[PDB]
Amino acid sequence: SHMCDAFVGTWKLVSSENFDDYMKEVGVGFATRKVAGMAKPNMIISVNGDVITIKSESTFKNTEISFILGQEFDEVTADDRKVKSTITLDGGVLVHVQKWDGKSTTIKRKREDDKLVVECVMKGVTSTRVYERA
Ligand SMILES: O=C(O)C1=C(C(=O)Nc2sc3c(c2-c2nc(C4CC4)no2)CCCC3)CCOC1
Repeated sequence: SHMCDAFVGTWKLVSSENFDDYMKEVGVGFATRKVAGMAKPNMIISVNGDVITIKSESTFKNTEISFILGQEFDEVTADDRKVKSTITLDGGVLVHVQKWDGKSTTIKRKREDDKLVVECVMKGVTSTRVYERA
């Protein structure tokens, strides 16, 4: 009955490219990058009314955000940055912008064939992470 229906469900990580470089660009330190790079998270996406919830579950750490499209919220990220986030839908793509200390990074999620493709961009550096249904 809505746009976001194509995203809903439980997803598992199947491939990752350039994720160590993207994390260096964001400022993540060595030990966190090593543990993050080894993670094989599940991503669980659900909708209730106007509220969308995205859960990332892994061996080390579970994180979860709930939000309304276009309404800014405060978020603590898995590497413990405190950021201001806004998530919108742009032409069928979920676009998550995070701002902290004069910096910005964007995470886009798109459905492509049977995959949910996550593209993370900071300055010049892009990491692509591909998920399939669990
Ligand atoms: O869900 C995804 O595929 C995305 C990300 C992701 O899985 N990150 C994980 S899983 C995870 C950890 C981290 C982590 N990210 C960071 C910085 C880069 C943001 N520091 O630690 C650390 C603890 C163990 C499990 C991040 C980028 O956006 C999409």
